Amino acid sequence: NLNELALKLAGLDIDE
Amino acid sequence: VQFKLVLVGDGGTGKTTFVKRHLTGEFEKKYVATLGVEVHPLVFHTNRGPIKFNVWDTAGQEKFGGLRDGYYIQAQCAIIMFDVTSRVTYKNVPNWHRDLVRVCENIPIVLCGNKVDIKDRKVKAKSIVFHRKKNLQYYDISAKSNYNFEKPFLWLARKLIGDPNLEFVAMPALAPPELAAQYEHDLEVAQTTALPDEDDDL
Amino acid sequence: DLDIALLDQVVSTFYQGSGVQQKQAQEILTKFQDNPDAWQKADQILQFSTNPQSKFIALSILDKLITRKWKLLPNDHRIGIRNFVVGMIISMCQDDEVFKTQKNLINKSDLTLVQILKQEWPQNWPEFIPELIGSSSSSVNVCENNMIVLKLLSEEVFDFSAEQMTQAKALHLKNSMSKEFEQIFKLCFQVLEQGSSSSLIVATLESLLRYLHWIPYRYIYETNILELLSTKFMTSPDTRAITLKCLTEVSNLKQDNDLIKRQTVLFFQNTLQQIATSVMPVTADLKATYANANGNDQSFLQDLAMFLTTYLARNRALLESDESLRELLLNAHQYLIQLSKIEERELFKTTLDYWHNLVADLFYEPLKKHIYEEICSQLRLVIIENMVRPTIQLYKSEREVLVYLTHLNVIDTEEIMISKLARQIDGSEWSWHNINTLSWAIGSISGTMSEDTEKRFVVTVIKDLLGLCEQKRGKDNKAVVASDIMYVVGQYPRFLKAHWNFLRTVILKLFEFMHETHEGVQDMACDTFIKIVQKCKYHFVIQQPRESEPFIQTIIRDIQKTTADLQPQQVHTFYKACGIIISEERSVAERNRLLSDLMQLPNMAWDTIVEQSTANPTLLLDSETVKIIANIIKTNVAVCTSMGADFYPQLGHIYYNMLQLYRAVSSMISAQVAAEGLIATKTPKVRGLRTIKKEILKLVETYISKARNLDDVVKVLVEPLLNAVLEDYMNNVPDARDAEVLNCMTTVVEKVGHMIPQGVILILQSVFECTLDMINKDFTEYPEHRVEFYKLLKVINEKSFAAFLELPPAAFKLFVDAICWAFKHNNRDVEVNGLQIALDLVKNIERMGNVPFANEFHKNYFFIFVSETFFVLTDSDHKSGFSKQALLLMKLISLVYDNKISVPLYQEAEVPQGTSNQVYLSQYLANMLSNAFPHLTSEQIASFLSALTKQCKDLVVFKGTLRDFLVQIKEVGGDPTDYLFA
Amino acid sequence: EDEEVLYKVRAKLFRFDADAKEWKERGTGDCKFLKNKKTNKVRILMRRDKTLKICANHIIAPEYTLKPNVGSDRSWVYACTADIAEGEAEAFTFAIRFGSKENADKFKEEFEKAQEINKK
Ligand SMILES: Nc1nc2c(ncn2[C@@H]2O[C@H](COP(=O)(O)OP(=O)(O)NP(=O)(O)O)[C@@H](O)[C@H]2O)c(=O)[nH]1
Ligand SMILES: [Mg+2]
Repeated sequence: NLNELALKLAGLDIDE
Repeated sequence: VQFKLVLVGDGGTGKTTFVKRHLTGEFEKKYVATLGVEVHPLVFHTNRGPIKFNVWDTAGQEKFGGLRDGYYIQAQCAIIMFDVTSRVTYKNVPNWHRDLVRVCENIPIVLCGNKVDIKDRKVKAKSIVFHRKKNLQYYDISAKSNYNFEKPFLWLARKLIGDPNLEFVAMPALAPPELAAQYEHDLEVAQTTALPDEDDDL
Repeated sequence: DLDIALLDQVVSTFYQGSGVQQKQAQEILTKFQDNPDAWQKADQILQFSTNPQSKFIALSILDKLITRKWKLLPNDHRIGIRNFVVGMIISMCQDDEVFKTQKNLINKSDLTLVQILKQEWPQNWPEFIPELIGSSSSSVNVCENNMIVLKLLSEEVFDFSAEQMTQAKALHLKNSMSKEFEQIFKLCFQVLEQGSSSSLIVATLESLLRYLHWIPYRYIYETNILELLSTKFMTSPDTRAITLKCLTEVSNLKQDNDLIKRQTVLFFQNTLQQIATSVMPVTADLKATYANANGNDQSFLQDLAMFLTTYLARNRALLESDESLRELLLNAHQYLIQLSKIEERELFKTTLDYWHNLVADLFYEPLKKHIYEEICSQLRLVIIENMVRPTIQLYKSEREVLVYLTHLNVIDTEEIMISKLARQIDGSEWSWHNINTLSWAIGSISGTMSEDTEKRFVVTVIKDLLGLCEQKRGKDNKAVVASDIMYVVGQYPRFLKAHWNFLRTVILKLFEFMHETHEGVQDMACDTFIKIVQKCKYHFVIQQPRESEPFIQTIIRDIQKTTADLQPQQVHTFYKACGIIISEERSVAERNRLLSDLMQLPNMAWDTIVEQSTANPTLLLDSETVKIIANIIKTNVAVCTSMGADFYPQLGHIYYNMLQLYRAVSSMISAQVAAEGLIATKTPKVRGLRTIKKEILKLVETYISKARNLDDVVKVLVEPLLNAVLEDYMNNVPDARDAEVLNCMTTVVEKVGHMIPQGVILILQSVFECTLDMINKDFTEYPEHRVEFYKLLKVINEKSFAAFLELPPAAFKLFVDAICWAFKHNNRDVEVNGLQIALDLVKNIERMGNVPFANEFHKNYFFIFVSETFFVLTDSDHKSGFSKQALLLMKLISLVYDNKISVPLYQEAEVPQGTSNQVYLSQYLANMLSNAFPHLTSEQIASFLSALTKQCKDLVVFKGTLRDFLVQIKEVGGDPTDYLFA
Repeated sequence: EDEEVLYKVRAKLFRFDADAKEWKERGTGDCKFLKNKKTNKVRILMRRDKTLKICANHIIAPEYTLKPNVGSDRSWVYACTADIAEGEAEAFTFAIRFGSKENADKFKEEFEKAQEINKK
């Protein structure tokens, strides 16, 4: 299990 | 500052079409077999000044061969052309190279596989190896999509001038200037004629 | 006669002139060259003229006379020209001014002498080689030029003979040189050891390079010539380039003796020591040397790469056992490493082919990989830094090598990539280009680590890649990193399959990136989505633990807002992706309803439009309504593409109305052709209508090509389709007929053609005669109908040959004319389909047996096929299809020499009764070749046909006899005994 | 660079060969509307990709009229009287095509907006 990584990528954004 | 360039290859490979693309920007769809040789002046603008190529577009078909190897005398660079959709045109490349390096025996030569725009490619990339031992520079080109269409000349330009960092640059633009009814005749005939290749992306 | 001084101005206006003046001098210099008797005036030009270009042109006129009309000359012309040339060459070798400034003329003179030797030597010139060697001691200039004579002779006899001369003639010359070589090699070895003229030494080496292409091996290993090439001649840059090519050819020569092995180790040892002391050391940065392009540095570096790889790929094992040779082995490989960092793509492909050869051997052969640990460690970085975007062929080679290197040592590959990633984060090597290539490398080795190491490695790379995006400012910067993350996660499916919660997050992120207006991101989001779906289809179709429904149902239900801001082509990819998932569901009723839910939006839009368009319609003149229809059909094509036979329920929902829409669109195209002419076919409005028809046909072709229930295809699909498309094709003007109609009928016939004989008959009746008339006036107009026409005739002749037997005799005659018409095309696809149809047709007639139709076919069309095949074989304009022409001709000839044609092929009225088909065939062929090639003698045609018929069951020999005939018809006087070669 | 870029668009330019009734390609590249900062006149300058050779160099005269082609929703045709791309200002009848109907429309507005400025 690695929900630590999934929540980082869920935060991936391109704008700002 | 002008250099003579012989362009050789089998009939139908695209020698004549490739040169017309550089002189007028036109793409000719019709195959009119070159008879003997057609000499054209081609000029490029680089950061080291202008360079001029005396392009000797030679004849692929044998019935129209003309002088043949007589056209190669005093050439300073060359392009060998073949057809990536025609195995027989690549098989004949060592024949063209053999005639060429018997007259000009240490000039920079480029080998070009034309018509990579066509899907059904018959001469695969991994099969093209003839240029390795003969010290030829190779380029996949297409005169129809303009893929790599400037590379053969830029490479020859860098060898003959002697600077590996030569580059093509922008001409300066002169400011443009600022009983006619035959213009509105030939205009409407232009509207009646459909533009070619309406499916292309641009 | 000739105003020679006028000539020397014509030729000078041609070479040194310009404009129309050069163009006119061009067309008259050709007229002088191709005058059939201009060779008689080569007597004067060669001796009187002051212009070397005129002497070159005149030697050209001689060469055509020598190669094609030599044996037709009266004997004393043959010796007047010979003695001349010999005298002119001798004359130009004593004048030290002509010998150093007119090289083009002397080489062209030596070539002309070699053309004479091919015709006359040694049967009419047995003294040539002993005489040539006496002359070598008289002058250094003559010794050098005789090396040019011998180099050109070996070239024409061993390297360019197979195409240009008959097998008997070439074998005779090869045997002649082989018997006389001990004499030539003695002179060549003397010049190489006694020096000292460089121009003489290079001319000798350039001819030795040609000999190595065959001379026995004992001349190289059992003399002192290897130590000469590997030491004395590597030191001077004049002889270095050609010496390197000779040692390259030696590494490929014709090996059990333990001493040949030490000589093979010896010359390699000497060569690389000379490279170390006289050219550059092993640590020199060859990337900068190649980039500076000084002198012949680029050519030398290219030849060093060719020499090293050639020798190492063959004799690597000679250096891996002995420990005195270990430094030699790895030094050679360290040169390759340095050569591999040169930015020149064609050279990089040369070394990468060897590295593949190396790392494959280390991955399979035991006790080898420990030798090259430091070589492989460097090779790892070289390839990671030159990773290309996935030429497509170069990437597969870069991936193959890198994957092998990861197996050889997982731990080093892992740290180089993590170290290279850290140097991206600190910013020292940060670049858009550098972060992309690193991602492509990290993605290429996927699936080679163990599953649990790959687990820890992926999370490390993905974690640090995410901080890179947090730290960058600006969309151009964040978009590059975001794309590389999605590329990496898409490249590691085996990790996604085992961690559903992470997979669920990525997909929801791709859906997020689909509303992004930035350039390429939506294309990246869709490409990665369908790429992940193909490899993880199963995890969307089952109910993943701790969720309520298969994730496909979640994707489907908000598909409209997910795809709300994509382009139509991107929407079609999305639907194709969902079709991949739905096919994983093997419960029929559950799969058929996922299909219904997915197609809901296009099914709704389809229904209104059929409605509000049937009843109207004119609505289909709307630019916007046509676009809505085309994209509805295209969406069906996308889903049918990935579902295949499972698409049938959706096809039936729209089939009959689609065929009706096909009919309606066919009317309006015909209407606007009538209202505005042929130019209407080019207008945007009509082109939008033809797109609907082409897309409807594509959907039907896509299904049938993948259908499994073939009874349904015949029962419900074929007959409404044929009524909708065939008559509309037949009764339209040629400039409105869609060539895709032919392609659709080809797919139908190929899969179910054996089950629809009456359907095949109606396909021929509606498209055969009217399409044949479109393409039988030239080889240019309608290239699309041309190709599809012969694809259709090919499969019909394969699957429902009975359809050609129900053709009226006038129509069957048109079928044969169309097959021969295809022979004469230069277009590659048409020509090979043409020869195939002919070959498949004679076998179709053969298996009918002794029946009136088969007999009449041979009476009417056998000789037509024999002569049409002979025409394309012997006209030099169809040489791409020589193999299929020869085979078709052989089947035709063997048919007669096996008595499979029961009827006599002649009319009783033209030859004594009881004459066998074999005898009349040799007479028809003898007469045909005499009228077509009148310069052939009667004995030539008789011996060629004698050999050709007795060899009609041996293809390789048969082809050789046809090739021998193609050479002799290019000259006058060929020996008829050349066809006894086999 | 003594000018300012009013508008930039990717396009492919054709010239009509009268004595043939065929269209001929003349260049593919970035088409720019250049207004000179000294004289406020706007012109057409279009360079071909990679070789960077000019294939269009003329003043957006307010006399010129944009008319569509029979088989293209994304093209305009107009007669030109003074074009100096190859040297020597000669009259050509030009066609220009863009990647979409959106760009060909946006070109038609900026071509008219430049035509006004050109006469003040
Ligand atoms: N699809 C495609 N066709 C090309 C390309 N280049 C040339 N052709 C086509 O190939 C055909 C041959 O044209 P051409 O330039 O005369 O070839 P050539 O080698 O000069 N013939 P020859 O040696 O007899 O004078 C033309 O119809 C041309 O449209 C290409 O890059 N792509
Ligand atoms: Mg040509």
